[PDB]
Amino acid sequence: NQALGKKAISKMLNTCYRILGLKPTVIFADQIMYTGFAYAARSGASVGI
Amino acid sequence: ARVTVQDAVEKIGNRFDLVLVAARRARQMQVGGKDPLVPEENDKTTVIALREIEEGLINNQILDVRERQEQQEQ
Repeated sequence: NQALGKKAISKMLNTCYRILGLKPTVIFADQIMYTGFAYAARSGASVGI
Repeated sequence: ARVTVQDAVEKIGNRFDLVLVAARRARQMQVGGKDPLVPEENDKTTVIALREIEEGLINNQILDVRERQEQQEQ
């Protein structure tokens, strides 16, 4: 429930490792990277003048 | 297939001795004169030995007593 600005996501990965384990956080990181790529493509972010 | 070996790490905890144990078991199952104690899923002997370690039926002590038993048999 935040903006997830490259610091909350790293914190969430650290908490997932410290609380759950190694396989769940590996799967979580893979899913995060998948969904980040997918929704970055969906958003269509672009830089203009 | 085993993506991560954390269960094998926690079965006997060194992250270093498990390499030796799994290498010994893989040698036993690869050079011959041994069959896997866990169902074989067409994967290589390395992960078969690792899965045997993870499921708890392969460790140093029982490997040594198996060596002794086959030594006394012959």
